[PDB]
Amino acid sequence: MNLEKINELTAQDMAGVNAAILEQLNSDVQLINQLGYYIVSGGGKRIRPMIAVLAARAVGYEGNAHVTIAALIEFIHTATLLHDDVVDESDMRRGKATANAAFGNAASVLVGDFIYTRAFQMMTSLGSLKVLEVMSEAVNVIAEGEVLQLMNVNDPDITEENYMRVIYSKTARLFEAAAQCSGILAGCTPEEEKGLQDYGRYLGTAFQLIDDLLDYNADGNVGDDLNEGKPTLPLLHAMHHGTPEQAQMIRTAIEQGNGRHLLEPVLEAMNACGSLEWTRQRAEEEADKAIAALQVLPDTPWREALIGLAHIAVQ
Amino acid sequence: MNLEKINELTAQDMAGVNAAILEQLNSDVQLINQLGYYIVSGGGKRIRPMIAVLAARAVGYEGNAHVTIAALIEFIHTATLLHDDVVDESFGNAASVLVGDFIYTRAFQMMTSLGSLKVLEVMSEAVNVIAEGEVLQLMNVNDPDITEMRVIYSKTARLFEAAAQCSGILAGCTPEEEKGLQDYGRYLGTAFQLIDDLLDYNVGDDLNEGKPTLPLLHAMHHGTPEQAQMIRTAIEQGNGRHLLEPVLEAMNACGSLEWTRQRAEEEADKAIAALQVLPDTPWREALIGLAHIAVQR
Ligand SMILES: CCCCCCCCCCCCCCOc1cccc(O)c1C(=O)O
Repeated sequence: MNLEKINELTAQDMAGVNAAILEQLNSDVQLINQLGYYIVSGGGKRIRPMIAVLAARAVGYEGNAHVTIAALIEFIHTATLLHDDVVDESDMRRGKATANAAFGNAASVLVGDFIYTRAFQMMTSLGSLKVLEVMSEAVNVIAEGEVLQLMNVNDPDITEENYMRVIYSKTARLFEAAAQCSGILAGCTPEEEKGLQDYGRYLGTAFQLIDDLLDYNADGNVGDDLNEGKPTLPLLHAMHHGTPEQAQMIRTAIEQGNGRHLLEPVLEAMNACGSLEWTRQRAEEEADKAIAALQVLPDTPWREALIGLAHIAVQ
Repeated sequence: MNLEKINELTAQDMAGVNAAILEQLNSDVQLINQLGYYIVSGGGKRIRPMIAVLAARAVGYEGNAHVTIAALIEFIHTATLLHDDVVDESFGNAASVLVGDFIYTRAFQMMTSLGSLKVLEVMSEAVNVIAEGEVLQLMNVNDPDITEMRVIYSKTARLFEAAAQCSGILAGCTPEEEKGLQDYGRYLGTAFQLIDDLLDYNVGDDLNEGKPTLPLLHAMHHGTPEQAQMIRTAIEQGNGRHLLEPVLEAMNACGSLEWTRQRAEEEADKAIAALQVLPDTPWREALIGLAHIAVQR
């Protein structure tokens, strides 16, 4: 199932989601509504709400509480962007200016808090304490993960298995929760629930790995990870497999939290070791674990589209 | 029922509150840990959790989930101060944003662990209103206005209101009792913020930023024409830096501080009056005492 056909199957749910997002931008304070509109209409893929919508349909859900959770998921994600952009001091995202470049840091942080607290209101109104517990843990764990990276020294000598552990237990948890809570809301089976949960985790993992490799895929939002010496998978691979010169270069970049001027050198180092392809290969295995976790659910068009999203994510 | 007797009656409860704060705030990052220390060993009289703990007790609660409510309210407060410390071009922005995100999100985890949907409805609405209000205040430095009570309600009162109310709710209190606690928190919160506004002309940021607070507005409406003009243009300019002396002259000569404390006293009486719906206990006596203390600076 290609993107076009996934979009076609999902179109009416996704349009209910678009409506439900725009509905909740209803403050007296216009700055909230305009900054929120600014970011939500900017071309987002809305893959997290897409996964939620699909999962509920994949386990037979007939109502439209799933549109609601998809919308609030896109709100959580939106709030995490607005904060990421302020933290990472970014001026551009997706071709154009960021919320903080356009409106400033304070409004960015504060409209993000509004947006997060609204999603938590939307979630409460669905009346599942279980979903609230799962979702509110996933967000706190992501925020904890950000404070760790900030306040500490990146360990260049992290094991690969411990790197994946960070993704499984923290960075992908929104993807995990998007699928799982949708399942829980549809009264799904415990087997089905664990299936969607593992699919979300694995797809988000695959997605995180591809995003990281794509950050180095230049010549067409490229190079930011190496500029701040961020210890991602492809960069660490080149450090372990490159020449001790390349290694030591990539090492000082991670130790400084600064790899400015280093892009082309690291590209050549990566290209020699096959680091990008090897990351694309690690990602494929994640996509297959996601696809395999779904086999516990009925064979449906919605299941095909989830399987389709996983293949698409790993190009 | 003075401050020290209120502290001793609320002591065992506050020990649980303090432990829950340190429990939820031990991290592998030291900034977070030190924060917990500064909260529990903080300088102030922490009336927010004290109200949360007393509101429950005063409606028959014998459990210990009101300790979680107390803790999470103080988390909400703390995280909102952290996000206020974020600035634009002209403990950095990154750490204020992220540590405040960690704390706010943990507060939501703690709310939801109590297992009440009613509490979560109310607590999630109050925090949304607060966040909305911070953004209003932002729009207000960009376009000042000399109105009139809606800012302080969102900035301060709403969270006192939710703290009293949800504690009531969590003890399965009567709807009458819920309303009395809820109003008690709203009126005490309002009185608290009015007292705080008046104490700022005594560290002094409100005037530096040309913030239209109650004492400054009163002086603009009752002061001589020159004082009126001076104040109006500091508010609309967003800058009263160095004007303290002539503003204080204006406030003293037409009674702006005293009039503000009096209006705070009025709100505190209302808080007390909402509480007469509850049973007569030492817990209610202590709630009543907090309202008096809040409005004697
Ligand atoms: C009042 C409560 C407000 C709480 C706000 C909740 C959000 C937690 C705060 C941490 C934000 C971290 C962003 C997660 O990473 C991303 C996510 C998505 C896209 C991205 O590019 C990124 C990225 O790492 O660059």
